[PDB]
Amino acid sequence: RILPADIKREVLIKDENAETNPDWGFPPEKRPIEMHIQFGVINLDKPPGPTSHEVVAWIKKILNLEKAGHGGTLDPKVSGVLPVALEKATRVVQALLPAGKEYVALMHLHGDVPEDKIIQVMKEFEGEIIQRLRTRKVYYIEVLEIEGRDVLFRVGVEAGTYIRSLIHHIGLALGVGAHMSELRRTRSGPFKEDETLITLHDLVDYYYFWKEDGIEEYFRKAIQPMEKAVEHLPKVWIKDSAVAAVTHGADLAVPGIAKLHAGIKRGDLVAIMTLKDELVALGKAMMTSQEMLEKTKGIAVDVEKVFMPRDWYPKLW
Amino acid sequence: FRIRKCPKCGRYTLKEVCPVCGEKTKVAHPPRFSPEDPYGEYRRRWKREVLGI
Amino acid sequence: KPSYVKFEVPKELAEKALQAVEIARDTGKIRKGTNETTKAVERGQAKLVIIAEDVDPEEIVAHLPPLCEEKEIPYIYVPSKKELGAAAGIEVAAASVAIIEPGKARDLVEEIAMKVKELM
RNA sequence: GAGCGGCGGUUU
RNA sequence: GGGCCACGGAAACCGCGCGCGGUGAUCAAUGAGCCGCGUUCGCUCCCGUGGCCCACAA
Ligand SMILES: [Zn+2]
Repeated sequence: RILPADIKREVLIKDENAETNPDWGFPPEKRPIEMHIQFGVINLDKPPGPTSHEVVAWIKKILNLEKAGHGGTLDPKVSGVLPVALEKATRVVQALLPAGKEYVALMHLHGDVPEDKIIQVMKEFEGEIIQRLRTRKVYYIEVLEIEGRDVLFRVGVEAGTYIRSLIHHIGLALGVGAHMSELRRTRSGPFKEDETLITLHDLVDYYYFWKEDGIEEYFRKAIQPMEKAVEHLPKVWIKDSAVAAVTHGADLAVPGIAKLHAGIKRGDLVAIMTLKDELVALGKAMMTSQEMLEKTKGIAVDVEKVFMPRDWYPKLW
Repeated sequence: FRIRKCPKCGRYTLKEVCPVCGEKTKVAHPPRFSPEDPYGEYRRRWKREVLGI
Repeated sequence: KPSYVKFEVPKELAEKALQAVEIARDTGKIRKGTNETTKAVERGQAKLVIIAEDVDPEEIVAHLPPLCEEKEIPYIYVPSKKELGAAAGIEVAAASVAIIEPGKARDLVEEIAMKVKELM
């Protein structure tokens, strides 16, 4: 049940004395509802029927948004986890598109096969598979239940793996053939089936409860802080005196770091966080965790995407 | 639709009673929604009562 | 039991429900399925609305009880959507049914609107 | 303009 | 010069799918079939225009 996103990370401390000034910035739950939307992500449970693109156009018209973008496009008949990044948080999907996914799938065999052979043949698909020509990882498959020709199973895969096509190859390897009759995405990156997973009915009702009834509590729980879209990434946390500089397009130099995750290698996509855990920017490491820790000078992260507004923190340079 | 789930356990199953926990299961897929939402007004009348607003 | 199920209904009262639907079908005029049922209420044509208690997802019929009340149309719950479907003259199930024109069920229906009346 | 996680075809 | 932010890098028809309205079915009423109307998100590069900064964190 393990995806590469699940790896636990260790926090290496670089500047023990760093503290944050509670007067600057807006940590997630200090955000007024309007600001929460501007930097919000919805963990939407997509219904079977409409395309991913239509669903988002609905959300935009009904919530009066200018902009919104989903991650991994689910097919029309497929339900489940569809991250919807809103307004100024739109560009964080680029952090999810590449993340692992998980599905519960219903496979219909075209001929009779013993239960044991199904389970045994399916376990052989863990590891690499081919399709399109391209290669792609299956991290795990588990067979929940078999009912004659109906096989219900969970599968964890890398971004861009077609389950439909996986199921077809399972059908060929059994001889009798098979098609996918039902599909549901249960996870995408840090988005999972928890209490944040919200249907469209709930989404739109909470919205109205807020707009028309003055109750803010449900709509506010319906939207997640954009920081959520970044839980799976390695992070470096920076001092207050580097934050406005970073938001102004400065590269992040070693002397700006308070804390970082262990195991960062050159080239890695990193999230840059304030000590309040607000998201500042996405960048690409120019140093390993050990270098950033030992050194006192140099560029540590190449700042590529900046999300935090330039006025949350003072120009401390 | 055939895929179901335990509201207690989160087990996915084809059965009506969870095999881990024994609770009645529910259809995994979300209800269909339409941008017209003709009965929204009445669904919200019901949902407030449930929630307590 | 489901949250759209707004009150407890006796076994023989829910049996009469199927009866009125049984009769009305062939002596009178009904509508089967939540979409026709909902049309009939909005159009003010339904004399009685019957809702099944095992509807999953709840959203399928949950707008029904509050819609009736707006149109002051009586509604009752029956145990099963399979049984309610068979009564309506189809093999498949029915989340809900509207009895448009009663017939041999005139008294039965009139009776039911009275019993349920007290449960509100 | 070239890609990622295609809605498909024809006209300037 | 360099980084970062914004805008831009097509338009009208047809079709599938889906949705809504209407009709409502010899195991799809949690909606067949048919008729009419609606309907498809963004991201990454790179190039152009414009805005903000040039900040090793003090
Ligand atoms: Zn369990």
